[PDB]
Amino acid sequence: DHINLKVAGQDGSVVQFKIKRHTPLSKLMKAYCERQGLSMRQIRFRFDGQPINETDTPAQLEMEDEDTIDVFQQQTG
Amino acid sequence: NNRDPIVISDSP
Repeated sequence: DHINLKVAGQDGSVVQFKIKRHTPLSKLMKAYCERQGLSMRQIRFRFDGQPINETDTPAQLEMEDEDTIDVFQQQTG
Repeated sequence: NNRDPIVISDSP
């Protein structure tokens, strides 16, 4: 089966992320990163306030269906 | 409403 995660950008973009529960969240981060055409070191993914690691997974973070993910941008200074 | 669709590839 597939899980649908709600990733929203600060611009108000909602992406229909069709991913599984065992698929690494790292791939998810890169996907949106490439989608908008930005660098992975430029954006920060937060799940329920907690930052998502490259070793994290939906099944690990106990992410349920229709779970929301916030994407912040790295401060320049 | 702005919607962007992303499909993920999962390795078996």
